[PDB]
Amino acid sequence: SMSYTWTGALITPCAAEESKLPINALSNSLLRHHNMVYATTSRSAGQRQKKVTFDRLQDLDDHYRDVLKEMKAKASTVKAKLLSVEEACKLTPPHSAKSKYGYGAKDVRNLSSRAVNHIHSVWKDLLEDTVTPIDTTIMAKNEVFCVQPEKGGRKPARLIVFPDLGVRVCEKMALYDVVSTLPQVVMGSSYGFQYSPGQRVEFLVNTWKSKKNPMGFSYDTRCFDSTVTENDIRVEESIYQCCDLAPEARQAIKSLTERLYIGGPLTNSKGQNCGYRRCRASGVLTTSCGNTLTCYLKASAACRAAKLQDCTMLVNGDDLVVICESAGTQEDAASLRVFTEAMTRYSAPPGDPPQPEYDLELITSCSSNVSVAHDASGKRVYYLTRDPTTPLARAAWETARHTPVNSWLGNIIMYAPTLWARMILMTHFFSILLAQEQLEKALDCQIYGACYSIEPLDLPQIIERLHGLSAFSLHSYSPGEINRVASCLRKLGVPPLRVWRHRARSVRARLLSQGGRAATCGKYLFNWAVKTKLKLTPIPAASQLDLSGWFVAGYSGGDIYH
Ligand SMILES: CCc1cc(CC[C@]2(C3CCCC3)CC(O)=C(Cc3nc4nc(C)cc(C)n4n3)C(=O)O2)cc(CC)n1
Repeated sequence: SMSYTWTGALITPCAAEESKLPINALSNSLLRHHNMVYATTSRSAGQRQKKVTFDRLQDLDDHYRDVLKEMKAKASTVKAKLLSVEEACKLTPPHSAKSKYGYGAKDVRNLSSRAVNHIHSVWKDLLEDTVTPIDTTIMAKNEVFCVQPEKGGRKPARLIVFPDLGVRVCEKMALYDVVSTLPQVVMGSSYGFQYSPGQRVEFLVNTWKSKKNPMGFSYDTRCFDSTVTENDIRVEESIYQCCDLAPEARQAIKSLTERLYIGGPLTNSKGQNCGYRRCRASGVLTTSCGNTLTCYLKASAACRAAKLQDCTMLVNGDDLVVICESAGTQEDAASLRVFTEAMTRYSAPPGDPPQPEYDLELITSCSSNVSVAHDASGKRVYYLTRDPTTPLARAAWETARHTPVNSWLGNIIMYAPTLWARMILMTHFFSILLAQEQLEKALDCQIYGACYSIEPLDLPQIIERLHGLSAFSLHSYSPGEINRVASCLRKLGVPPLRVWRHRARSVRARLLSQGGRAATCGKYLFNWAVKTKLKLTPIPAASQLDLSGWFVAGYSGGDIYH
């Protein structure tokens, strides 16, 4: 069936959309080639519509059925519970889209009577009606990128499809516990969202080392959400139903599947019918879990079809990497074509075709790779990094323009051991926070799709707890990593190391001069910049720090605030 059908009504904005990075003295000090940075807007929604609209063909074989049986068996060991209306209300982000029924996210978090009474009504109706399609809104994502002259053209806006606020609270009630618990039980060590960046590195390295002649590849499904069929969504539901659930949870999950997850009508911001969806909704609670399970199922079965030798998967939504034993270069290339043939058969045809990699460092998964540096003792050590272009482009935008969720703070947290986050992101943003006297202001950021309020001054103990003390003393980064960063700096017109070190020394001295938590930021975050390194010792606040709840599950599109 077609992933979408369209009426002709436009995907509309409801406010101004800015497409060009503004000229701003603060962002210019970070990167001067502002014309390389752009944001997606509703003006390219039609381009995206064309790309995501296609007919899906799917055939299922024994390998698929076998894997599915195994998955269901593990799922049958899971017990999940309903959230109360209050517990669900409290998971709603403060800036979550307001209801069309006369209330907003503040009213939900405040447990206002209008909000809470409406949520109750929505739930009752889910129980009473398991057929009528639930309305969704479709909007164009506004996201920031750098131009890629080599790829030929710019990225069009992604589309987000989401039901009303009251429905979203109901999804939490029925499914938050399931989507939080089930993926790891079903997929075990292959479920990527259980890992911090350090733990993902450890898994990838240990997995690579476990093969005699390792080969790895990432598999890029073309528009994954669009490839998800009604069968797939019903298969997902059948896995959820393997859990030990309360009778009302079972009914709510069935109703949500029939009326929301399988498909339904699409309404623009102006209330006009834009069309109909028969694929994954990008903005529901089950998007991440659903995609992860389905990607895992198809890939696992495809591994068996291609006769890949000792294949280990790492899956995060639609993002997939496979590490296995090489059978030789020609044999590996052929195997990857069979794997791709099988994925296609299962309705996950490829974007870029997979290519075998024999150096773990060159495998990009979840837009990131393993790299090497040295700690203070000189020990060669592994850490997670990525190409810094998108992080820097977004940091420039977020410097010039106030944004709901910043990405720069999440990037500092996740990529704290990297040379680019330390050299550029920490230096830039602490300089800004100093100037504005906003070091003390908590900021919203995202980790694995979930929103968190984080205090910049707590960054030293967060980083220690997450990455270890070595994060403040890594050095001797790989030539490839250094070169990748230097290329990006030239491309974006970012200042060189000499300038960031001078900036960092000044930021550091100011921080130290202020005392308290500010001084601890100066000492630990910027120790790299000074000639005479201080001895960094364990931060007491770090040993009372529980960050495990940050790396439980993915929630991208799922409207979660922790
Ligand atoms: C693309 C810009 C660039 C960056 C770098 C990395 C420089 C830098 C990073 C910048 C941020 C965090 C650290 C700074 C920096 O000063 C060093 C040098 C260093 N720091 C140490 N610390 C200890 C304990 C022990 C040793 C031997 N070193 N050696 C580094 O390796 O990395 C190197 C180069 C090539 C010179 N170019």
